[PDB]
Amino acid sequence: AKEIPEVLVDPRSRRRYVRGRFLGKGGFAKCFEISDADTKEVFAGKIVPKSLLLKPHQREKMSMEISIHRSLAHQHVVGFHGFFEDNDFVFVVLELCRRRSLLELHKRRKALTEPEARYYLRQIVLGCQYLHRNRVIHRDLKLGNLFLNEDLEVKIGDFGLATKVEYDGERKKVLCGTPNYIAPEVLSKKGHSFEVDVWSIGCIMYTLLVGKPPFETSCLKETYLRIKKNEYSIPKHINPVAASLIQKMLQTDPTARPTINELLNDEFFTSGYIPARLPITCLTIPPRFSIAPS
Ligand SMILES: Nc1ncnc2c1ncn2[C@@H]1O[C@H](COP(=O)(O)OP(=O)(O)NP(=O)(O)O)[C@@H](O)[C@H]1O
Ligand SMILES: [Zn+2]
Repeated sequence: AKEIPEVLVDPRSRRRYVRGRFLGKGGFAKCFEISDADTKEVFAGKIVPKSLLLKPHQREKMSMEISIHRSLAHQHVVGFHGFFEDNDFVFVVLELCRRRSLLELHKRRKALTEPEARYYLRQIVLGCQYLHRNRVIHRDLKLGNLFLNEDLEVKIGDFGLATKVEYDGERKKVLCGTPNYIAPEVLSKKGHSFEVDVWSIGCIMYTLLVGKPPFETSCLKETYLRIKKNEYSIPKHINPVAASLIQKMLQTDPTARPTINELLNDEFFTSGYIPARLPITCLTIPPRFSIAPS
């Protein structure tokens, strides 16, 4: 393995990025804080070694991911600030999300308060609404792909399984990769579109409110069996408005699911308290949303 430069240089822009603290790893990419040596502005740098891009198919996926991600601009989508390469690495410059993802929140907090779930799910639906309006299916919406900035605002990231719908009614027959919250129409290879993202948000809603994923077993294939059969149950302590929206979203028939555009008009959002912001304490301590201090 070749060792990553301590300074990243974009020859076309002229900008220079000092490699700061290591943020984490996934598939091909190591992620670091990187600072523009001029402006001192700090970004997430995703660094992919070309030594793992030897096959054209893997190169085509990376270039498709960049093509999709670079064209997106929205408050609840990870900002794409640029990309460049040398002989050994592809460098992608992203909006730094300093508070990790909803996966690290989930591991610490398990089941969230209903208003927290409402707050996060609104932002996820808003981001995904932007994607679907722009004919992008994410196809891997999960807690680990839902990044949190310093103000605990949701940023949808990782367009590694994302695809452009090219014409009305196009059904994708190929999903090269394994999504976490995989839709039944993908498992049964019956062809799929935008509705797989609504299924995924259904699973995310269930996990945030319940404190565990809806179809979890010890075997991934036993899990796929349960998804096929629609074999989940909502605990009885879940409020029936929440329970009802989960049920609408987690239907086997993708035509029966609400579209991304129907979701925010649901009773779960309109008839419930949505906080305008969450304090940092919500990373570790359940909020009470008290009317005043004591
Ligand atoms: N904008 C960002 N801000 C902060 N950390 C980030 C950011 N983008 C990526 N990371 C971190 O780097 C990891 C890998 O990047 P990611 O975009 O998730 O691609 P991946 O390699 O496909 N991983 P995965 O999401 O697990 O499938 C993430 O899980 C985070 O730990
Ligand atoms: Zn493939």
